Amino acid sequence: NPWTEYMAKYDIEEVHGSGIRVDLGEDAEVAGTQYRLPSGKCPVFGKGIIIETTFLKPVKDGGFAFPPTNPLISPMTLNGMRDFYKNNEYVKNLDELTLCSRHAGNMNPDNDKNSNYKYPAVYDYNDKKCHILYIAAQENNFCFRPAKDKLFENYTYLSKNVVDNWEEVCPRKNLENAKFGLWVDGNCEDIPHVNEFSANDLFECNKLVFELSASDQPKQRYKSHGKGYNWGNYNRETQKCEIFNVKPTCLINNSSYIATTALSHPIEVE
Amino acid sequence: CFTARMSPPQQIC
Repeated sequence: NPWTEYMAKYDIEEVHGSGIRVDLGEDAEVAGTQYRLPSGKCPVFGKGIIIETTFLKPVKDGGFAFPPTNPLISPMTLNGMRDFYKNNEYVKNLDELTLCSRHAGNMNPDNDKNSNYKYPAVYDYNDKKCHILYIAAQENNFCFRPAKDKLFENYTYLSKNVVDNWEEVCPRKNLENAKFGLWVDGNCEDIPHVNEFSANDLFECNKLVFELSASDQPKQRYKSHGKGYNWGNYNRETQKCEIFNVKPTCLINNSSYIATTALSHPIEVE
Repeated sequence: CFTARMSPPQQIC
């Protein structure tokens, strides 16, 4: 298969390895008590939390983010973070997403003993700010739910395990004029079975895929480990979001299609 | 209050 190396980033079960809609793929002990926490290795572009107050406010009059500190480590700009770690060569040059992830993982809630609990974070591309999330909960149907939304399009949900080479091994852009397929005997065949959801544009298709994707918590043993309906073939002409749950192994050239994933940005194409 | 894991370790409250 000539597509092997290229299609590696779309093996979400392998490269991400956790829930996407709701990421709770690991556990960590804080002062004698185990807690669930995000552990996906890829960044989730466009993911935010809808409260039914925005969730990026510091922790009903508060949100999910870290409370004010001295000095202020949350929220912290990209330049603020690079200046903060200017003596650390292993950190200061990290990309904005990994750096935000490592910055959040630098704060230990257990001030008595070193623990494994590392807070998730959201990087806002709009004002280049890293928000450390004090609340790792993602759905409770004080009710809230995870979603991709126009308001969240510049948000990026980051677990503690976001790899520093996500640009190389994780999805971001949607593939224009391309259709996910399965490589069989020297040819890229169509996904034999897909679940068709109607969608007005690419954004709504990406939104639908996210809603159906790998989740580590049932809506309304729980770990998905990356398994789920993570991919979608969007036919822009028929306005169909063709959603499936098996990894694609090749691409098909088709001008009517845009290949998207639950991890991918809801707008960007290449 | 939190504790920085990386050097220098310090307490941020």
